[PDB]
Formats: sequence, structure tokens, C-alpha cells
Amino acid sequence: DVLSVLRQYNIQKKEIVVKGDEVIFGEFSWPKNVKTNYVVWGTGKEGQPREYYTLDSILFLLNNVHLSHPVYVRRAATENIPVVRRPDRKDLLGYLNG
Repeated sequence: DVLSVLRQYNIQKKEIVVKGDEVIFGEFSWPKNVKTNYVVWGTGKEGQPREYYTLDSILFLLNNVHLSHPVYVRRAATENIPVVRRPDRKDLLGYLNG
């Protein structure tokens, strides 16, 4: 699963290459909008479909982790990238950083 690959690359600081709409991990590649297996907070409940974070959304959080979460939310809105919702933030960053 691509989120486990992203964890591995992030923890060992191995280069991740973004090229147009593609993300390259070593000699492997995924579309940037590939769905991870991480269900978005609030979805999959009250009869509404599960939705999953895209790889792009997670990379954008990682690249902007220095911001306070509210300012990051504004940056995601401005860049038209889905936000990682606050209830998912600590767990996702914990998983990605080990």
C-alpha cells in the first residue's frame, strides 16, 4: 500500500520525486491522485460512502507540516488540495514519521 511506502521513504529520508501528475518512489510510480487506504474522518458513517485520502493530499500535509494546522487548512483551500482533517492529523503524521 502506497501509504506504507511513503512512511518508509519519509522515515529513511529517501528521495520522493514529483513529476507532473506522477509520484516516483525509487523505481516505482503512482498517480498523485491515487487513493490511499486511509479513510477520511467522518466518512463511511450515517450511510455515506467511505472516502480515502489521495497521495497528493498526504504529500501536501508533509510538505507543510511546519504550519499551524489552521493556516495549513487555508493553504490547502487556496491550492485546491483536499485537507487532512484535524481528527486524522496526529495519527497520520505519527504513522508517517514513526
